[PDB]
Amino acid sequence: MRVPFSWLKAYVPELESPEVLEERLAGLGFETDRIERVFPIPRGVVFARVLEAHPIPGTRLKRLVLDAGRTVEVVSGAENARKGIGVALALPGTELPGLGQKVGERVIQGVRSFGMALSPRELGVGEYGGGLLEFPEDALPPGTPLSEAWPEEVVLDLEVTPNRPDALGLLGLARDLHALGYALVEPEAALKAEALPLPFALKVEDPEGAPHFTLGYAFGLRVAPSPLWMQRALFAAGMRPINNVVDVTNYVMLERAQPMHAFDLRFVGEGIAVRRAREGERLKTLDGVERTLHPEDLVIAGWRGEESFPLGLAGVMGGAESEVREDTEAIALEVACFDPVSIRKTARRHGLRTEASHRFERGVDPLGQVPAQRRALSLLQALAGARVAEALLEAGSPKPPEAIPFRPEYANRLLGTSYPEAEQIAILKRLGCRVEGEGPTYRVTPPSHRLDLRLEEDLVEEVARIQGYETIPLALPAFFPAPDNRGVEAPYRKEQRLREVLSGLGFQEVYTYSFMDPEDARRFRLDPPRLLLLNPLAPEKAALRTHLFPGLVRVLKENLDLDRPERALLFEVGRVFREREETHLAGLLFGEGVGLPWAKERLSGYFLLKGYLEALFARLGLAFRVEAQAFPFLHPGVSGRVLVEGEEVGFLGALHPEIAQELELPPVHLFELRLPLPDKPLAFQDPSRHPAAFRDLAVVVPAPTPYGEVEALVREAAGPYLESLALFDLYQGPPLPEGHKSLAFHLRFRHPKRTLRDEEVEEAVSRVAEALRARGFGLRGLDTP
Amino acid sequence: VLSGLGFQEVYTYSFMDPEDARRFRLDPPRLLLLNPLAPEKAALRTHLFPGLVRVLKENLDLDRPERALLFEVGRVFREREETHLAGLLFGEGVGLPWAKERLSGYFLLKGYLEALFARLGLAFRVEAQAFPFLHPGVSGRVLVEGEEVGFLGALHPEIAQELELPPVHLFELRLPLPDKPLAFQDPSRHPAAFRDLAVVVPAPTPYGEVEALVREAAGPYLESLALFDLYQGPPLPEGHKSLAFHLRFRHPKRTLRDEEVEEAVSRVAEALRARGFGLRGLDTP
Amino acid sequence: HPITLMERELVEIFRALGYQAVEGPEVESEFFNFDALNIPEHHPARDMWDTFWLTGEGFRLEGPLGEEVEGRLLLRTHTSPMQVRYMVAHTPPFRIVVPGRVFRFEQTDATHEAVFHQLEGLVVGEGIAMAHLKGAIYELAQALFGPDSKVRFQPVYFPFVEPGAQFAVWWPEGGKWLELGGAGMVHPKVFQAVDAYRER
Amino acid sequence: LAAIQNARDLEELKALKARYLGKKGLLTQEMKGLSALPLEERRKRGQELNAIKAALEAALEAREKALEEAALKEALERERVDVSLPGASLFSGGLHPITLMERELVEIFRALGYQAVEGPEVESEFFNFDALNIPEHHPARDMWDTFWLTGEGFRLEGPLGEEVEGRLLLRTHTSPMQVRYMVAHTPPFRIVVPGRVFRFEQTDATHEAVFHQLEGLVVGEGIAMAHLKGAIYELAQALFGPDSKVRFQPVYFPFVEPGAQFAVWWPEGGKWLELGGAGMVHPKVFQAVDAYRERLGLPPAYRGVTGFAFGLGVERLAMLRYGIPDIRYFFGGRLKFLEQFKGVL
RNA sequence: GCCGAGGUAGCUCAGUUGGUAGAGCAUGCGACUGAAAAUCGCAGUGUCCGCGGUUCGAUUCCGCGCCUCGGCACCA
Repeated sequence: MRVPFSWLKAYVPELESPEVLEERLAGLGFETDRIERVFPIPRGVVFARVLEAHPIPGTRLKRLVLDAGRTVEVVSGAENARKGIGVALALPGTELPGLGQKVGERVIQGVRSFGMALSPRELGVGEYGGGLLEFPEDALPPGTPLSEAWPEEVVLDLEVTPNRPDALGLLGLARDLHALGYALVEPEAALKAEALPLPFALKVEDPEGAPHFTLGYAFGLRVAPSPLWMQRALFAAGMRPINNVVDVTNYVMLERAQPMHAFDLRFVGEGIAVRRAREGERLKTLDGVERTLHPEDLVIAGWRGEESFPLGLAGVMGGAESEVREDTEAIALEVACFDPVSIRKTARRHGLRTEASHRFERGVDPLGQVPAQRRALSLLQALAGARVAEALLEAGSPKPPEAIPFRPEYANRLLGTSYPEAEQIAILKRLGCRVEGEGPTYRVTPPSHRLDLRLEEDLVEEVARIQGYETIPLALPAFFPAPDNRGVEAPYRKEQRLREVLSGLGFQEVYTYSFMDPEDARRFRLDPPRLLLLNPLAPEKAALRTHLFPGLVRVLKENLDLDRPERALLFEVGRVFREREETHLAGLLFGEGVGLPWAKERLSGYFLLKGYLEALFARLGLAFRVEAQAFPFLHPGVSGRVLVEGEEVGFLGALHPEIAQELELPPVHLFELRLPLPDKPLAFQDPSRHPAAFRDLAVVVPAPTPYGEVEALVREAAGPYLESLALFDLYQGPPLPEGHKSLAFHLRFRHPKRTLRDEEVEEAVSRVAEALRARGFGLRGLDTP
Repeated sequence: VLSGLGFQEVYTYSFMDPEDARRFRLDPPRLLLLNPLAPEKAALRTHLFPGLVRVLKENLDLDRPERALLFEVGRVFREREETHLAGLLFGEGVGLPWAKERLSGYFLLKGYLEALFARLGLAFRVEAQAFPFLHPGVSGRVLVEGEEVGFLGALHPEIAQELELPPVHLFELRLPLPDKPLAFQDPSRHPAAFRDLAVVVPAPTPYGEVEALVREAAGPYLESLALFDLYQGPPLPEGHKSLAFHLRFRHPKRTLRDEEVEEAVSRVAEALRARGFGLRGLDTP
Repeated sequence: HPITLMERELVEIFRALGYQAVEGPEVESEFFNFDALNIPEHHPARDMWDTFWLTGEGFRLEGPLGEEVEGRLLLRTHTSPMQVRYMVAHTPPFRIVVPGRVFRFEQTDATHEAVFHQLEGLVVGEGIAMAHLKGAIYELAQALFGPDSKVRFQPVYFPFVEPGAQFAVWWPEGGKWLELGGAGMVHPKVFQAVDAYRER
Repeated sequence: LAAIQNARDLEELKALKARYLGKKGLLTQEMKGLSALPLEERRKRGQELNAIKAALEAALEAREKALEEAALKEALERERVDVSLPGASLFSGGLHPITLMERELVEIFRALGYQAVEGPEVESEFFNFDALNIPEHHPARDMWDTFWLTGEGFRLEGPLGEEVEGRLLLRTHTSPMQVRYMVAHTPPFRIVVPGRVFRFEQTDATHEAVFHQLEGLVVGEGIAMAHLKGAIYELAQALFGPDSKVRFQPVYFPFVEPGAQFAVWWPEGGKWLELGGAGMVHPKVFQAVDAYRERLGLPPAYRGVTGFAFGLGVERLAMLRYGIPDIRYFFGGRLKFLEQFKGVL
């Protein structure tokens, strides 16, 4: 909020130490944002009475004649500049705050200005620099300093939460302190009203927008500026004073969450209608605008026989021209409970942020309008003289709060505590509750202002708040989890274990946003984004990622742009959205790669990253093949899709040079699988003890043929006793019959029992030789050399 | 980490045969058993490598593997009782299978070491110092974050022949090694000065020497510093070796007014002259 | 990456306390996200989080027991949506922690951000009391800032919890009272929604 | 290779064609009229200007663009690689099954609030059997077969770094460390101590020289047998899933009273696996810890404390779970055998 | 909704008297080069938010929207 200390001590005196308070509150739940000392009134600012105001010829200035207890002039330019009021004179030679400069005796247009009368900002009590301060001319003995009656102030910025709409007025707060042990001094503004008919009616049209309405009548108004203590207050809160009548409207708004408007009866007509604004209706909203209305808006209007006209936009602004001023002599005081959303939308539509709307959008004591009337009229009767009418116009019957169960021990079984019953009754019974119970279940009815108190549980945090969250002991639970919950961590750990291995392996983890710019779909030649944002952070952070590589490369580029690294082997594992939502693993290679630093030769490129893949896969207990299959984004000649334990989970390849050039960067190699990959359980094969048959050979096969082809054939023709099988030499050219490639294979046989009688490796080799012939694959010891 | 890195974990007994002390040329066993399981399982291990190699041998004897990069971390007893980390390299090593060329030997295992160390947040230097068991020409002791925790080298060919097996490379540190806490250096946004050079230095000299000199003469604004080319022979004045260095300067605020990289380079040039280390743009070409 | 260390560390701290870690969908659905957690619309509670509201055809939002969901699409403001997705699928008691990426409509700077990571969690079962959360949130302070660390509890407002509070942790050598998170005893209406759905 | 660097230097000829032209062209309108060009407006300010200028763009953007289509095509002929082919021969790596089996059991329990400390392999009679209520000439000493040690030099630092008086040996069980913990620290705590253990035994398929155990205890005020029953169960659940049972039968152990042997139902295994032996710690084990603590001027801590401890050989589970034949294998450090556990999470 | 500023390359950015629309840097090619750095000698990529126009280049101006900012008060 914005809490003036002295003011709060008005309702709860014996408070002392604003810091001890700030502490008290944050313990109750309110986070004080800042504390501020305000009102450093210079010694040189005294209180003068304006005697006369004469114009200084053909110019805008006015030559006021004052008396700081010794009649003196000062020439002002301000509009409010007139005889009859009290002003704040900054004697010549007075050092001012907001002014920065010092005042002195100065000559203005022919007159000798003896100091100068100050505006609020000038003095420094609020940002209003367009007008002198205005005090009742009888205020303080003409000439006494102002500091005497403007004691400095401590104001604290609270942070009131949405559930606490009673905490938007000093008395809501006060009431909470009272629960802790403080004495509540609720001001009794007992007025003197004479019974006579109020000259206006009140007809409510939409009762579910203004459930509870009230019109009060005070006439005989002597509108003047409001007394110092009241100006000190309004400013002290972060408001500006206008006239005793409107100030009493703000004062009580601040005192108890009740927004109220006083309307000059002049502009009322026959009575106040409260309805939904009819299409084509425009009002000149108080701050000076012509807000063209919408039929969803709720309006406080007046009518003259036929036509119905707008006087203020209900529960938000108003003012228009019906606003209270100098020549006011009677007013209709508005004090109603509006429906939060009928306001909350209307105010979020027109672009309004009023102290009064803010109050209504949260919610107000749906039974506090009547008491609010009295405060305001009694206040108004004192301050403005007004004779008030004992007779309000109450329209809308409100319903008293509902009573909650509350079993004291439930409260305890929940908190782990052991607060005695009695003690916890008092907590509520002195938070202002109706506790009508014999026990053990009590049945409590909350005061009208506590909307936040619906359930029994709302009640428990009430007992554990006054008591203190610092009285709930520490304890730990012991328990046998339910069977089905047992193991849910497993999918997770397997994914976390993958980042670990991907790491010790040799990949630097990167994290990229999940936002994709629609744009990339074309640059990276991929299928169009599935989801788009309704409120993107930027046109480029518009849709979400269908792949991780766009960002991985993007990210890479930005690194060349900044760090000119020589190589990089990153990896990422974020969420990818398209059709469904999946976890993906991707990473790119780049630069020189492995090898020797003082040796001109590196080892890198595709087979590097391809090797890092098999390295990884093996250490995963999984099977890994890359079969060829050009993908849109990859390079046509180096593109294949990753095949883990039988299945296709992703791709591995280079980049399409179109894009490489398109993105200013050089060759990159990458992959993107989808998780989770499978898990193959431990197949414990016991190995044999007897040696193995180390035989060997080579195959010719047609140039544009694949390795995984020859190899799959070799392996299943080799039979069961084959063990290893590794390509150890490749050949392109002659002595080969032009257009073939000799693939050399280290074979290896072993029997899991006796050894191998050799002629057996032979007949084995026979089938391999056979299936090569049965395919068009010649040999070394048989078909080409 | 030793695992995802690329090392296959092995577990060996903690019994040592007294015998090895001579074969492996190491200090005599500290504890002996009163009731050994066998004369060969008589005393306990002062080192892990005896067993690691032993174990390796038994694998050639049985599986004829082509390479192996194992590692072990058992308890070692001598004077006190410690945890040790050891592992040996062997065979052809990394490279391409259908390419006649591999990449292996000492620098392989030496690289796997720095790979490891970096991913550990620790500093790693191998300085030379022949150890009894290692090979005289390829033997140095491991220096982690300032300190000497172990060795890294080859095997003394006496033993290689003594044990029927070929060349092996190994190391044995002592645990725990240190832990250096996160020193978060914020990097600059302004580019870096990419300058470059080469030094002649006398043949039987070390890399870590030239490099330590270069680095502390480079001042505070040096960033990287990498050897990228070594040279043995002419156009060099016979018996020298040209070590090429990719330098790199960067200011953690404004950029570098160039003449500043120059005066910086001046001190590096200076300390080379002040040591007997000639250049390229100044002392030999 | 440091979020991984930081996340895993916090995942360990709690697992070590008997907690399991499940992970939820990033792309949520109004009902599951704020709604099921007692946050109906036109509620100044909706104003405490800034939602990226989503739009697109194709995406199939499988809920808890693989069944598809009726609701308005979005990017999860907090990881709580998964607190309920757990409760429909499984039976009590359990102690779980749900880590994940979260998304706010906010103005990126040195202290604020677009994307972020949270770890939330609950422990539901018969007899759990506030004392228990005080117990846990403490154990987290101990294992994170060592044996001279304190925890502080102050009430605060959250739609899904009653009572509610904000924990602050004393950072011994940090000298300051760090903020950290917000927790509370789960709200009765969150149990009704889970059961209402279960019955569906 | 061929059409790329040729024309990229050749288009740079055009970049140098824009400025060898750019000067003569900029050396007309700018040099004949800096201040006096808006006086020589029509003809001159339109001919050598507007006209020639558009050349400095069309030829720039054409040698800059009509080069990418022909050069980027030269790379489409080059990397026409065989996608499938053994890639770089990086080393795989991988763990040993005792590590998986150990770590798994270390997790199961840590997840239950337990901490893991590790003790010395070379122990000292007092700490090993003795402090655990196993005095000499006790048929309890006959339940374990000790490798008794001998050698000069070795300094056996005990708990709080102080050196120990006792006879040297190789720890039969990991319990020696159960006491080394209790002298150094104060209760309560829940800890598990894994490590290598050594027996004087006849190596075969089911028995062995060296082995690994994991034991542990939980001591504190109010701990009861019900608690060990609680834990040993949670271990059965997390190891063999939700249809697993535990069985407790009394047995004799010097360090515990009461004592028992747990057996765990292995649902799909159909048999009742054995596993370990545990029990509520013995009163005399608390006396020894306190007696020792006082020797070290360390106030006594286990006066009003209760406490259970359990112990189970890793080595067994590692064979039941990862289905292995004989115990010798692990220590027979064989490659093709070990290589089957490189893929386990 | 508001009152005034910035958005210049492969980074960082002053920015006007427009004449070399850059300067620090950094980038490429031909001699020196076993091979790179200094020197040499040579020229450059740069949508200056995105688009409407103006001079010769469109960043000195003037339009609408963009991205980043200082003041209007309540938000996991």
